[PDB]
Amino acid sequence: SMSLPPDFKWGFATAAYQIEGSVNEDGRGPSIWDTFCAIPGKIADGSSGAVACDSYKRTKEDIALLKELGANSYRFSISWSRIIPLGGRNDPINQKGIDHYVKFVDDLIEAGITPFITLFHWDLPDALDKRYGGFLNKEEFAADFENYARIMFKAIPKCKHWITFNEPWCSAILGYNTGYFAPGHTSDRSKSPVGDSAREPWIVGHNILIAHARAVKAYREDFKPTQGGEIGITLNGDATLPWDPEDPADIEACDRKIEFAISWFADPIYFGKYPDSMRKQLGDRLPEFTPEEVALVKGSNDFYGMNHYTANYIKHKTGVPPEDDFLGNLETLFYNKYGDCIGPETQSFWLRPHAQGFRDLLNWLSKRYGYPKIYVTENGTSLKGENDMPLEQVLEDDFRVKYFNDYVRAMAAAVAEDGCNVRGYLAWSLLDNFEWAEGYETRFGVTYVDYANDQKRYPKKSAKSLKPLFDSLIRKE
Repeated sequence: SMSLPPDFKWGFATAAYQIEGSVNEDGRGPSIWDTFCAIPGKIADGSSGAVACDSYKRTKEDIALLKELGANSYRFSISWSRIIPLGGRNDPINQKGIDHYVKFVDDLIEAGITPFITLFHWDLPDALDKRYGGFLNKEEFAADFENYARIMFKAIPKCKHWITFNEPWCSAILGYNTGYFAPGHTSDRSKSPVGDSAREPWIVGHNILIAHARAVKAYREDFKPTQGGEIGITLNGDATLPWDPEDPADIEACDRKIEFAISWFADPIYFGKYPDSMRKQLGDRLPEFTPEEVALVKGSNDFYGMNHYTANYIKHKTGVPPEDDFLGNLETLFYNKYGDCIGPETQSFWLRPHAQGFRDLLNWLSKRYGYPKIYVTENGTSLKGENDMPLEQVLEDDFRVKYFNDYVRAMAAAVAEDGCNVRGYLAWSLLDNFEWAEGYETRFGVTYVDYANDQKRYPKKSAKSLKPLFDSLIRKE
């Protein structure tokens, strides 16, 4: 049973650092990612966001493409350091940067496309990291984030869909536990002169919730009454299946894994507390909200922004878990007790298709959080060996066509058959782009970008497939 409501928003998502290029043009300051790509060995292919898809100088083209593929919606991010090159509330503002994005949103609207704007998609202005360690200073980061947020709300009142943060799990665990993503912190001194993998990620997690919540209060109080619209956070998280279906403890751990990865952020936002399972394992390394903070964070999503990619078999561990643990004392696996698989490999080691899991987690999230309105702000796939393929093979991306087919249909059952209130779907990504620590080798685009020929765009077969797919599912009235 599969049918979406008539106002259903769909289209594509990107992020600024990953597509824009023009890293130094029009007054942009460096971000923590510009610094990180400079350190040898951090980016698999020694590359950086320099140039990327040159999208900063190609708005006209990228908009014509969206319209050509039939998208009615488009999610993208604002580079903070184009608006305030040093980032802070007392630093000079870069009006060129504001103007760029205001014009882009007008062009988008002129083309019939609904903008979804992400305020923070990992490109923290470097200066704030150097000054007070960024997310690590709660009151400093919250003030600077709130300042930045308000400038944007004032300048783009036409946007009615705002996301504060993209995937804080990534910023916290990958930034401050493993050091895989900027600013590269971890306890491992062969990788970073600074960091405490056991304590920093939870502090970062905490303070981002605070900054998020300030930004939302600010939106709801000084902008919504006159400009309308909505604001929420975007959480990622993959689905879970028990590694041994007969084992009650694996079955428990399927819930626990989700709690550590998602509810970490979502419980504070719906319930004003962290999940009990996290409190138990982590103790005093998990900060505590003040009453003033509980009231700030709790109720701070107008909608549930959701990113989703894959699933894993979950196998409980016994004992006391290491200080460094963030999973919740369990393993993730792609193969279960009886040799069943999640799915075939992609170009990303962590990513395997499992549409059923998308549906399971939509249900899980809807039950736990009272059937909130959900926007799926990222879903899509890489495809193994895609960077090595001949153009004509790349464009026949049947594997990706199939990912979208199965994942979108599984979502539509989630709505029509299970009653989850999904109101939009944004495919990651419009363009092949800079995939962070893995560089340009990993391609997520529905559009091939020929980096060696002046970033030329070639819609793959996946890109054209979405319109008819959604034509088959969106009700007319």
